[PDB]
Amino acid sequence: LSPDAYRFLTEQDRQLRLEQAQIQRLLEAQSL
Amino acid sequence: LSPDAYRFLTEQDRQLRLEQAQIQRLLEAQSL
Ligand SMILES: [Cl-]
Repeated sequence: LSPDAYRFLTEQDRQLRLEQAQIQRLLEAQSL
Repeated sequence: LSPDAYRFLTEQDRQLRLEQAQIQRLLEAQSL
């Protein structure tokens, strides 16, 4: 990977984790 | 959220986790 691609993938990793956390918060709020 | 939205977002969570793992594998393969 180029340095640019490496940087992009590290940023994508953090963003995927943030999206997971947001989804988890929404799902956990759905009281039955 | 509707039950359908709960199901959909749970599936999106699974996909995000898989994509994150694939990106991590690519990052861990890098070399100086
Ligand atoms: Cl949370």
